[PDB]
Amino acid sequence: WEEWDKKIEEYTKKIEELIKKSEEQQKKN
Amino acid sequence: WEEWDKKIEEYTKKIEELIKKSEEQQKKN
Amino acid sequence: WEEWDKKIEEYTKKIEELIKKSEEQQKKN
Amino acid sequence: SGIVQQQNNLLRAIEAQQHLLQLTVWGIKQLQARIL
Amino acid sequence: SGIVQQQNNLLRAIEAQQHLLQLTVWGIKQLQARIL
Amino acid sequence: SGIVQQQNNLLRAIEAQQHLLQLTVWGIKQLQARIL
Repeated sequence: WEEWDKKIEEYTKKIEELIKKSEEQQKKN
Repeated sequence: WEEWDKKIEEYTKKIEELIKKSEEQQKKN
Repeated sequence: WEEWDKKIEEYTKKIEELIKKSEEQQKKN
Repeated sequence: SGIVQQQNNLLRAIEAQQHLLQLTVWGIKQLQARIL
Repeated sequence: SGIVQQQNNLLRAIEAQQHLLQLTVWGIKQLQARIL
Repeated sequence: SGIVQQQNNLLRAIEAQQHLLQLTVWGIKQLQARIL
């Protein structure tokens, strides 16, 4: 469950960053 | 848990609508 | 729960295959 | 098969992830009900 | 409205799936805490 | 960097959501087993 918490947090921040990045790319297009 | 149920339903219908919309856009392309 | 296990496995393999397929299409582009 | 094929690729991945998502919702609701 | 519109379509679907994903995380954490 | 870059953006988002999805599956299976 400790490793579950760490990977949840890792992938959540990765996904959040990718969504922001995609939003910035979308407004340009 | 009540708010969990309401947001699950809210986002589920939003996602379902987006998938249908994308399917209609895809068949056009 | 038996049907839950079977559908989880079904859709997981479908998604994994789609992600690989998309990765191969992306490197081409 | 180009950008258009890759868009269908991604839509299918999203759709199948949605099926997975609804299965995980079902499981959580089953468990919540039994516990609470 | 073309490939560009379909890309916004898919980004919105991904974003909303992420909201669902964080709700399922919340539920699992609630249940784990009560059980364990 | 155009439509092609946005497609890689979305594929990476989907892939990372899939990792999250498999973690939520793991948690549900852990909990189901303990309860039932």
